[PDB]
Amino acid sequence: TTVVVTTILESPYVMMKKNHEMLEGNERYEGYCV
Repeated sequence: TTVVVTTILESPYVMMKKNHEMLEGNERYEGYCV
């Protein structure tokens, strides 16, 4: 001398929305875990 949530791309828990290019941040994803 914002909470970082780690997750995995597994359907249907976390998936990339179809239009992720246009989206940033949390909005890029959708699913049960989102």
